[PDB]
Amino acid sequence: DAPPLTLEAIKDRVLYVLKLYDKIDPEKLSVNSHFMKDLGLDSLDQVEIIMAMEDEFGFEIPDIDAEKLMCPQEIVDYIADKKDVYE
Amino acid sequence: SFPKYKPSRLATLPATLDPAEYDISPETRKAQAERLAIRSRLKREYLLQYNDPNRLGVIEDPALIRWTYARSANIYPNFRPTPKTSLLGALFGIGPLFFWYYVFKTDRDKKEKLIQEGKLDQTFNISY
Amino acid sequence: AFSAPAAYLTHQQKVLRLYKRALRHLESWCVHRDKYRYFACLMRARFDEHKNEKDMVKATQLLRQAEEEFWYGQHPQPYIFPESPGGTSYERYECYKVPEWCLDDWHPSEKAMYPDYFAKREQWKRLRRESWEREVKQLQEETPPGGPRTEALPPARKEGDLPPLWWHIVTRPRERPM
Amino acid sequence: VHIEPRYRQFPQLTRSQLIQAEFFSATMWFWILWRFWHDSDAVLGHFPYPDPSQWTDEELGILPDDE
Amino acid sequence: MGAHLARRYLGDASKEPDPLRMPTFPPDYGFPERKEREMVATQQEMNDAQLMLQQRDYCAHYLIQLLKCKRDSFPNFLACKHEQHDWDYCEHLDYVKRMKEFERERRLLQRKKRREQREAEMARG
Amino acid sequence: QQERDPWYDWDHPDLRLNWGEPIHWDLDMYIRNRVDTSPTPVSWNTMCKHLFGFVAFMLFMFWVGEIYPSYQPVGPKQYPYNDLYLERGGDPTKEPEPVVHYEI
Amino acid sequence: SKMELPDYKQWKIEGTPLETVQEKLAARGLRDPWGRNEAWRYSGGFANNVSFVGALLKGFKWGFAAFVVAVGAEYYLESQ
Amino acid sequence: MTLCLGAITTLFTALCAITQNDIKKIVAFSTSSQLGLMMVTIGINQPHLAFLHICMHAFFKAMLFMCSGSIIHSLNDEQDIRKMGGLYKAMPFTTTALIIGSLALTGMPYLTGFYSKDLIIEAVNMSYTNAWALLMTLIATSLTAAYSTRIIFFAFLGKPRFPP
Amino acid sequence: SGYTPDEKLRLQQLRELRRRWLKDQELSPREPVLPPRYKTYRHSIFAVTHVLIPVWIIHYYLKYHVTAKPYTVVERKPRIFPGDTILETGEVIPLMKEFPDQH
Amino acid sequence: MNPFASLTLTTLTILTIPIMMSNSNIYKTNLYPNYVKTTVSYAFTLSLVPLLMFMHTGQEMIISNWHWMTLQTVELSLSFKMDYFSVMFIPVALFVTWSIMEFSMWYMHSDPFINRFFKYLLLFLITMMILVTANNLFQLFIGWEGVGIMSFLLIGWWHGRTDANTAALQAILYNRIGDIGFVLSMAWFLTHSNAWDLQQIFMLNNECPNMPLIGLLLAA
Ligand SMILES: CCCCCCCC/C=C/CCCCCCCC(=O)OC[C@H](COP(=O)(O)OCCN)OC(=O)CCCCCCC/C=C/CCCCCCCC
Ligand SMILES: *P(=O)(O)OCC(C)(C)[C@H](O)C(=O)NCCC(=O)NCCSC(=O)CCCCCCCCCCCCC
Repeated sequence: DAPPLTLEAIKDRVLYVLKLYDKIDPEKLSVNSHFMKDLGLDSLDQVEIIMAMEDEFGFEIPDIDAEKLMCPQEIVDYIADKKDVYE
Repeated sequence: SFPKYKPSRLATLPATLDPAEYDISPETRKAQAERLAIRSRLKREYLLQYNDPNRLGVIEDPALIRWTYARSANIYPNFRPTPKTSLLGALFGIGPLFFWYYVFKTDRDKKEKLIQEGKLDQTFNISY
Repeated sequence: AFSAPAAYLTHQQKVLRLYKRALRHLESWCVHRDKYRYFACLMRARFDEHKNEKDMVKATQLLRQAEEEFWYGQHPQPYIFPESPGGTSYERYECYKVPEWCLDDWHPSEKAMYPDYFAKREQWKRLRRESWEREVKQLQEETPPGGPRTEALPPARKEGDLPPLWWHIVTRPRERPM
Repeated sequence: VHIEPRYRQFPQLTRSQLIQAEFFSATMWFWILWRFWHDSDAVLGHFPYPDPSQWTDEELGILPDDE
Repeated sequence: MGAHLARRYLGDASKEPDPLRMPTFPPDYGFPERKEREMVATQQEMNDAQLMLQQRDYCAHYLIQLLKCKRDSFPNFLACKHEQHDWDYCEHLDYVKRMKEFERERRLLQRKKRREQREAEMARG
Repeated sequence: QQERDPWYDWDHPDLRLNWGEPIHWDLDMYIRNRVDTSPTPVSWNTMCKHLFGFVAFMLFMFWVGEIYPSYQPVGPKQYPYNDLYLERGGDPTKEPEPVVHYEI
Repeated sequence: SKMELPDYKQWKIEGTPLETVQEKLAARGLRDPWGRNEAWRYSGGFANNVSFVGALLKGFKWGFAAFVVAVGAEYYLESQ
Repeated sequence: MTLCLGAITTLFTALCAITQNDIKKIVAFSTSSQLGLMMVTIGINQPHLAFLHICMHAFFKAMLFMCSGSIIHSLNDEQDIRKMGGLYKAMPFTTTALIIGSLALTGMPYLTGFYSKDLIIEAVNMSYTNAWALLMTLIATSLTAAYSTRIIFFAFLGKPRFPP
Repeated sequence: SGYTPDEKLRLQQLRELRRRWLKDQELSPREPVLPPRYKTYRHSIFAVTHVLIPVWIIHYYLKYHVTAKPYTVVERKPRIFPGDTILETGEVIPLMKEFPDQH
Repeated sequence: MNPFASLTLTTLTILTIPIMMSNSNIYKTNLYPNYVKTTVSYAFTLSLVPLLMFMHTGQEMIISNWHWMTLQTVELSLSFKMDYFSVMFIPVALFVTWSIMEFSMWYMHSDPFINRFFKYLLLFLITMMILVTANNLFQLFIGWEGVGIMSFLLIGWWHGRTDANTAALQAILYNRIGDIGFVLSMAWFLTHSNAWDLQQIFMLNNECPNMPLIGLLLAA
C-alpha cells in the first residue's frame, strides 16, 4: 500500500527530527553521537526523543527497549529491524 | 486528596497502586532474583528444544500435562465428604430439580383444572 | 520485545515509565499540539522540580503520590497506536504468518515453481545444521553451574560461528507477510 | 494518476476532485433552496392552528350558568 | 405538549377533561337541533378502494379521489397537488372539530363545577 | 492473560504463557477471549452504583410518564358506520348498538 | 520516486500559536524545545482552515446563483 | 414496551456517542440511536414511517461509513479523530460527502433524512405517548446533532495531527 | 541504561543475518515458473447468460409448473375506484355523489 | 403471466448465481470482485423494474413455488411475500451493496482473500433477501440465522485477532438471546393457530396476546 521504507530514509527522518530538537546543536549532530556522553542530555530528554520518534514513524517503542536506544544509529537499526527493512 | 481506587475480584488492584511495590525489603530482591532464575532456566530448556534442528514433533509441556490431569483425573481421589461439599452438592443437584418439578406440576395442574372446567381457549389447537 | 527483562525495575526506570505514561495520557487529554506542548512543558517542569532529591524514602513517596494522581487523572480512553497491543490494528496479520517448516512440506511441483528460492533455502538449512553443535557447546560452556540467571544470550565469540539460538529470530515471519 | 507522497507538506490535489466536490456541494444547496422556494409548507406548516379561547359558547353549545 | 397537561396534572383534574372518557355529556345537551355528520363515501366504495381501516374516516372520498389521481398520472408523480391539498384540508377540518369537542367538554365540566359549588353554597346558607 | 504483560517475549504470544511455568487452575476462563479482571479507571463499586442508579431512575421515570401521559387537546376520532362495525369483523346478523357523531 | 525531505531550516514558530505557547512558557520561566517539529503543521497549505459554519456552506455561493437563475427562468417560462 | 425500549435505547446510545474518540464507534452508536428512533416509531403505531426511515438511514449511514473508511485508509489505518485533522482541505470530496451525510442524518429541512425523521418527531409529539419517551426522543435528536458536529470538528477542521 | 557489549554484538550479528535472510526472500525475474498446461462483448455475454437464462428458466417454471396448482401464486386484487371501467365484464363502477365542496 | 413474480425470483436467483461460480477458474483469478459487483448491479436494475410496477398500481403477491413438507395439518412451503415492504427494500439494499462492493474493491486491494470477502458479502446479501421476502416464520428464521452467522464470519475476518474473535462470539450470544425470543413466538403461533404463515396468523389472531408479541419484541 504505502511505499516501502529504506535505511537511508529512516536515517534522514531521525536526523531531521533530532535537528528540529532545540537542545541538540545541528552542526555537531552525527549518526554516531551519544545522547548523554557527547550530546549532554539526560533521561527525560531521551524519553522525549523516543516519544518524538514514535510520533514520527507511527509506532510505539516498548519502554524495555527504548531505554537502550542511546544513539541515532541505534534508533535507525531498531526501527529498521522492527519494520523489516534490509536495504 | 484524590478519591481512592477500591479493587474488586473482577477489577484487580493495579501494580502502580500496590503498597508492596514501594516497600522493597532486601529479601524481596532475592526472591525476585530467584524467580527470574527459575524463569530463565525454563526458557533456556524450551529454547534449546525449540531450536534443535533434528527435533520433529511437539515439545511436551509437563505443566500443561499436570494441569489437564489435575483438572479431571485427580479430583475424585482428593475428594472427601465434608459438610461443605455435602451441602453444596445436595443444593446444586437436588434443589433445581425439585424447583422445576414444583413449577411444572403447578402449571400443568392449573391447565388441567381449566380444561376440566371447560373455560380454556383451545380453539385452533389442531397440532399437539 | 527484543530485550531480555531484568529482575526488577530501578527507581529511575519506574519514574521514566511514569513520565512517558503521563505524557501520553496528557497528549490524549490535550488534543491540539500547542496545548499539548504547553502542558507537557509544565509536566517536565514538575519532574525537574523534584529531580534533585537525596532522600530515597522521600523520592519513593513522591513517586507513590504521583502514581495515585495519575491513576485518578488518567484518560479513560487513551490514544493507542494501531499496531500497539491495545490498538485497533493489533494482531491483524497473525493469520497470514506461515513458517518455513510449513514451507518445506510443499509438493515437488510447487517447489519446482520456485527453483531459485529453494536453492537458497537449502543453503540456509545447511548453514543451520552445520552450526548447532557449536551453538550448544558455546551455550553450555558459558552457563554457570547453577543455571541461567537471566534470559540474555551470548554473541558469537569466534570468527566462523553464529550467535547461539538464532534460527527462529532470523527466520521469523515478516510483519506484513502476505 | 500517480500522486507522490509529501513530507511535512500539504498533499497534492486534483482539479477533477476539486470541481466534483464543489459541484456536489452546490447541488445540495441548490436543491435545498429550490425545494424551500416551492413547498415551504413542509417546514413552516400549512393550516393555521385555531385558538380555543376564541370559540364562543354559543357555537360550542354551552348554556348560560343560571340556565 | 401543551398547557392543558399542566392544568390537568398541576391543577384541577376534575375541571380538566379526560381524553379516554370524553365525551361524558349528551350530544344534544346545549344544542337544540344538532346535525349528524354526513358521510360521502359508501362502505362498498371504501371496501373496493381498499382504504386502510384508519383511513376510512369521514374524509375518505378525498382520499379515494387522490388515489385515483395518483394512479392515472403515474410517471408524473407531481400532478396531484390539488387532490392532496383537498384531503389535507378535510383532515384539518376534522381535527378542528375534535378540538371543538375537547373545548366544549372542558367548559361544560367547569360550568358543572360552578353549578355544584353554587348549589352547595346555597344549601349551606 | 489480559493483565499479563503484552510486550514480553512469551513462548505462546496469544495465550501469554511460558513453557513450563505452572498454569492457573482457571486458565480455561481467564484467557483473553473470556472473563477479564484487569483494572479499570473507575472503581467497581462506583461503576455498579452508577449503572444501577441510571437503570432504576429510567424505569421509575418511564412508569411516572406512563401514569402522566402526554396528548393533545382533542376528542376521540370519529368513524362513520357505527365506528366501522362491519369493517372490524362485526357480525352482520346481529344489530350493533348505534354510534352517532354530530357536527360542531 | 525518491522523495526529498524539505530543508529543515524553514520551520519556525513565528506567526503560529506555538509562539504564543512559547511566550506563556517564558513568562512562567520555562521553554519547550519541540516548537518547530510541531510547527510544520501550522504553515503551508495547512495555515488557513475554514470554520464550522464555513464548512457547512461549502457550495452556497454557486448554489445560490444557480437557484436565482433557475427561479428567473421558471418565472419567465410561467409568464410566457 | 416497544416505545419505552426505543426511547431509552436512542437516548443512551446517543449519550455514549457524543464523547467517543473512535470514528467507527461514533458511527456505530449513531446507528444504534437511529434504530432506537425506529423502535419509537413502531411503538406509537406508525409502522410505515419506520420503514421509510429504514430506507433513508440505509442511504446516508452507508455513505457516512464509506467516508470514514476512506479517511482511515488514507491515514494508514488510523481510526482516531484525535489524530485526524486538516482533512477539510486535505480531502475535498470525502469532506463534502461527509458534510452532506451529517446534514441528512440530523434532518436538514429538505434532504433524505428530513422526509422520515421530521414526520417521526411530529407523530411522536402529536400522539398519546409516554411523556418520558417523548422527552428522551427529543434529547436524543439534540445529541445526534451534537455527535455529528463532533465528528466534523475533530476530523476536518483545524490543523493536522497525523504523522508528517 | 544501555546495551552491554555482548548485547550490542549479538544484536549486530542477528540483524546482519536477518537482512541476509530477507534479501534471500526476494524473488527472481523468471521465478514463478508456470507449468505448460472488446468490453462490450464481455458485457453482452454476461447479460445474456446471467440475466437472460435465469429469467427464461424462472418464467417457464412459474407459468407452467407453479401456476398449475391452486393458490400457489395469489395476486392481491386490484383497487377499484368510483367512476372506473372494469375490463373483465365491461362494467362501469359509478362516480361518487356530489361533494359538499368548500372554497 | 405477470412479470412481477418472474422478475422478483430472477433477482434473487441471479444474486445466488456467483456463489455457484466459486468453484471455477474465475474464482481462482482476480476478476471475481468485478464479476460479483456487475452481478449486483444487474440485480439492482432488475429489481428496480418491479418497484416501478408496484408504484403504478400497487401490485402485491405471494409465491408458494415449492412445497417442502406437510406435518399432518400444517404445510410448510417455500413461499415469498412480494409486497410493498419487499419491493421497496430490495432495490435499496442492492444499491447500497453495489456501492459497498465498489468501495471494497478499492479498499481491500491488499487483502489476499478479497475473493472470499466478496463471496461472503454476496452470501450475506442472499440471506438478507431471504429474510426480507420470507412469507412464513420458518423461512424468516432461516434468513435470521443466516445473517447472524454471516455477521459472525465477517466480523472475525482477521482470525488472528483475539478482539475480533471476542466480538464475533459476543454478537452470536446476543443474537441467540434474540433467537430464544423468536423460537418462543414461533412455538406459540404454531400451537395456538396451526400456522407458520402470515396470512393465517393474521386471520386467526384478531387480538394477538402478550406472550407471542413479547417473544417477537425480544427477538427484535
Ligand atoms: C435466556 C437465558 C439467558 C439470559 C441471559 C443470561 C446471560 C448468560 C451469560 C453467558 C455466560 C457466559 C459464558 C461464556 C460467554 C462467552 C465468553 C465470554 O465471557 O466473553 C466475554 C465477552 C468479551 O468481553 P468484551 O466486553 O468484548 O471485552 C473484550 C476485551 N478484549 O463479552 C461477552 O460476550 C459477555 C456477554 C454476556 C451477556 C450478559 C448479560 C446479557 C444481558 C441479558 C439481560 C438483558 C435482557 C434484555 C431485555 C430486552 C427487553 C425486551
Ligand atoms: P535522568 O536519568 O536524569 O532521570 C533523573 C531521575 C528522575 C532518574 C532522578 O535521578 C531521580 O530519581 N530523582 C529523584 C526521584 C524523583 O525525582 N522522583 C520524581 C518522580 S514523581 C515526581 O515528583 C513528579 C511527578 C509529578 C507528575 C505526576 C503525574 C500526575 C499527572 C498525570 C496525569 C495524566 C494525564 C494528565
